[PDB]
Amino acid sequence: YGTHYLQSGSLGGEYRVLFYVDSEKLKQNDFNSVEEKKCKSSGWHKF
Amino acid sequence: MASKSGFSFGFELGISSQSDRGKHYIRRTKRFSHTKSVFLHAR
Repeated sequence: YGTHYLQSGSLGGEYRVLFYVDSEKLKQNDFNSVEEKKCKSSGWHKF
Repeated sequence: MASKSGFSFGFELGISSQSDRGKHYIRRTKRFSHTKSVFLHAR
């Protein structure tokens, strides 16, 4: 039977809402390009 | 890579030589991973 009895009070209804949203987005692009050449020429006059 | 080496001389006599070298190398690599995960608990 518990510890107390109700001497007075109100009756009715309780309505509660908790609603939570958490979005994260990440996009990352890394690009690297390397171009190298050598050229050489030798000759005299015939070679 | 491209290399050329040739000799052409007159002397009577005449001698000529030519050597041709070509080389190409190519490499490509591609790798892809996609992971998609959904958890939905309702009670």
